[PDB]
Amino acid sequence: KWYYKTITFLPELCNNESLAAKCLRVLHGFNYQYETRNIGVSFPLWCDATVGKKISFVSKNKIELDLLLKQHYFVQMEQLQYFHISNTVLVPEDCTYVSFRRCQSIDKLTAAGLARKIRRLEKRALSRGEQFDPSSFAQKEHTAIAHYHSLGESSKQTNRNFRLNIRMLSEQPREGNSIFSSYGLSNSENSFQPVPL
Amino acid sequence: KLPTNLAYERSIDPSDVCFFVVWPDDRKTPLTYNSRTLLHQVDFCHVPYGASHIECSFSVSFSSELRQPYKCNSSKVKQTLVQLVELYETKIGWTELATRYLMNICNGKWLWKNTRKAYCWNIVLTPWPWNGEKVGFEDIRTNYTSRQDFKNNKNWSAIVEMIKTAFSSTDGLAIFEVRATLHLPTNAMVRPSQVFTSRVFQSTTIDGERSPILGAFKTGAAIATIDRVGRFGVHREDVTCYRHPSTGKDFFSILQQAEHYIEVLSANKTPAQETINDMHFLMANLIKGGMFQH
Amino acid sequence: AACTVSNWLAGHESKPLPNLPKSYRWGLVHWWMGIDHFSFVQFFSNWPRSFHSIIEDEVEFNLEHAVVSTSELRLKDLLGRLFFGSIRLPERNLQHNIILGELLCYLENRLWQDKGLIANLKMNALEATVMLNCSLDQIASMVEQRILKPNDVTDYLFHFGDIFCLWLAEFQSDEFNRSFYV
Amino acid sequence: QRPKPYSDESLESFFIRVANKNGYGDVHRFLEATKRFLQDIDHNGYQTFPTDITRINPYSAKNSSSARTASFLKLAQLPPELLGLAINRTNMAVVRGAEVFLRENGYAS
Repeated sequence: KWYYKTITFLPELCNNESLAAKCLRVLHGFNYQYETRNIGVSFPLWCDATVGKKISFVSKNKIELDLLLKQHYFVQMEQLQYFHISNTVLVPEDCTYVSFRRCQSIDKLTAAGLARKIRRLEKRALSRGEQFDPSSFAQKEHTAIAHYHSLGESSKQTNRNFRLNIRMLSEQPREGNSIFSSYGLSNSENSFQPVPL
Repeated sequence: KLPTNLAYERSIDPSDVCFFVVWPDDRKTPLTYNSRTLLHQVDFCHVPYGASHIECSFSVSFSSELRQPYKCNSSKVKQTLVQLVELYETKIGWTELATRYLMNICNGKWLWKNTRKAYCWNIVLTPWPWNGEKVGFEDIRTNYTSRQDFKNNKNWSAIVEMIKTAFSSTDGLAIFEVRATLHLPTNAMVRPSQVFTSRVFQSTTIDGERSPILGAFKTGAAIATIDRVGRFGVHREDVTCYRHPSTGKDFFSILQQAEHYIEVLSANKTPAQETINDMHFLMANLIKGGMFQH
Repeated sequence: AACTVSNWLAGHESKPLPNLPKSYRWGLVHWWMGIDHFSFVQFFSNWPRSFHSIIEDEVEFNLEHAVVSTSELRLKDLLGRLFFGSIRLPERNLQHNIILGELLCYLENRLWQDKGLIANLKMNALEATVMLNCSLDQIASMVEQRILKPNDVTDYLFHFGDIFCLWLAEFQSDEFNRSFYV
Repeated sequence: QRPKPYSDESLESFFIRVANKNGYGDVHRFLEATKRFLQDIDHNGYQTFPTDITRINPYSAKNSSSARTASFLKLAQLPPELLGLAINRTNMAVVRGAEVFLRENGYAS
C-alpha cells in the first residue's frame, strides 16, 4: 500500500522551480547510490504559472521512503526553518491519480534539438542510401504547446545543464508495478505509472 | 530665431536588410525563423544546420538634400542656413563626415550584434555611378579595424570622393549596394529587429516565405552613429542623454549661434577643438533632417 | 597558548600574531567571539589558508543549501553574514583590518569565476551605502548621472561586481586603499 | 606576458612597454586589440574603452569610469599590477596607488 510524506517551502521569497529541481536531484541521487526505484514524486498542488509550494514523495515501501527523507540535504535544511516535514500519512481513498509525465518532445522541438535531429539523421545515413540534403528539412513556422514548468537540472558526469520538463495529465487510478525511472516521472520507459496528490 | 515652419529632408536613405542563407551548393534561400507560443509569443531565429554562410544585403543612397531647407516660413533663416552650409563646405570640407558615414557602412556596424561570434565577415559593395570593379573588404575582424586600415585600401579615396561630390553638388547622388557574408558557427543565433508592441521579430515576405529583417530606421541609426546623431545626445542603453539643454551643446543652442558661426568660419582659422566639432554636429543633424519649428 | 593573548593584547612580542594596534586587536577579538578559548591562536597560525578555508566552507554551505535559486541570489543569502559583519569595524583601515583586507582579496580574486555568480549578485541601495561610505542623496546623484545603472529608496537594483568596481574607481581613500592590502 | 614592473611606472608607460614587447608594432593599436578582446569575452564596458593613450586613466572617463576599472581588472586577471598604477578620483581629489593627490608618475603631477 502506498505511503507518502510531504514538505512545504516555507519562505515566501523562493523559486519553487529551483526547490523542486533540487528535490528531484537528491531523489535521483538516492535512486542510484541505492538500487531501489520504488519512490515516486508528486506535487499535491499545481498551477499553470508555477509548480506548487509543496512536493509529496509517494512510495510503495514505507522504510525506503523514510530512509530517503533522512538524506543529508533534507536534515540540514530542516533546522534552517526553510522546510516543514510531515511524518507519514496513509494514502486516502478520496485522492486522485494523475501522471507527471516528462516530455522529450520539447528537446527536439527547440532549434538546437532540431539541429541535433538532423545531425543524427546524417550520422545514421551510414545505412546505405542516397545522400540527403539538409536544405530540404526546415523548421515549422508556428509551434503551439501546452503549459509546462521545465524545472531544470545539471548533469554530473559531464558539465551539461539539461533542463527536464514535466506535463501533468490524469490517468487510470490503478497500476500495481510501482516502478519509476531515475527520477519520479510517471513516464517510465516501461509504463506511465500514476502517482497520487 | 526658429521660424514657425522649418523642415529638412534626410540625405542618407538606408533600406531594409534581408538575410539570405547560402548552402554548400551555393544556392541561396531566404532565412526563416520559428515562433513559439504557450497555452505570450517568443521568436527564435538560428542558422540551419549545414548552412555555409549567412548573406545580408541592403542599399544606401546619399543625396544633396541638405543644401536648402525643405520648408521655411521666413526667407532670412533660409539664406542663413544655405550660406552656413556653403561656408562649412568651402572651409572645412566633407571629408570627415563622409569618412565617418562610410566606415560604418564598410566595418559592419549595421549588423549590430550579429557579428559578435562570427569567425570572419566580409563587406563588398558596388557603388553607383561606378566605372570599375566592385569595392571589396575581406576579413573586417582582423584586417580593417581602423581609419588607416580603411584608407590603405586600393580605392578608398575614390569611393569616399563620390560621397563628397554627392553632398556638394546639387542633384548629386551616390548609391551603394552592400552585401555582407557572415561565416557564423553551426546553429548560431541571428538577432534581427524586434517589432514594437516578448520577443517578436519584424518580417517581410521574400520568395513567398516570411524572413527576419533589420528595420530601415534601425540600420540608419548604425550608419549615422558618428558622435547616435540627434537633437540631444540620447543614449539608448543608459537612459541619460548627453548634450542636455543645460550643457549648452544641444542642436538648438548650437543652431541659434548661426550668425556667430558664420562670422567665425569666414574671419580666421577656426579652432579644431570647439567650433569645428560644433560645425560637425550641426551638419550631422542637418543631414538627418527633421523639424525645428519651435 | 590561551595565555599568550594577554601578552598580545598588551601590544608587544607575540610572533604568531600580526601585532596590530591595541584598538584593532580588541576589535579583532570582538569579531572572534561571534565566530575566548585556545582556538584563537592557531587560527592566525597558517592564517591565509585557514581564513580562505572557512570562507570556502561558508560559501559552499550557502550555495549548496541555497533556497532562492541558483541565480538571482542576494548578498545576504550567500555572503551577507561574513561581509556585512566584518565591514563595520573601527576606522575601516584596510591594512589594519586584516580580516577585511583578506576578504576583499578573496572576493576580487574570485570575481567572474564560474558564470560570474559573485559578480552578478543583486544588491539593494542600503548595503551599497554601507560598503561605499556614501550618502543616500549622493547615491541618488550618481544614479541620476547613470554612474549606477539599475537592472527606488530600497530596491535590489544594483550588482555586486558593479558596486565593487565603483568603489575601486571612485571611493578609494587614504586608508581605505587597495594598495594597502594587495 | 608581463614585462618588468616597478612602482614608479605610470599607466600609460606600462601600456607603452607592453605594446612594444608583446609584438604589436605600435600603441594606438594595442588599445584597439584590447577593446576587441573585451568584446570577445562579452564585457559590458567594452564600448567606453579609450582608443588613445590620453584619458586612458579612469579619472578621465566621465560617468563610465566603473566600466574602465572593470575592464582593467578583468584584463589584469586574464597577472600584472594594472590597478594601483591607475589614477582615480575620490570622494574625499585624485588617488593613485597608496597616495592621494619608463616615465614616472611624479612627472605627470
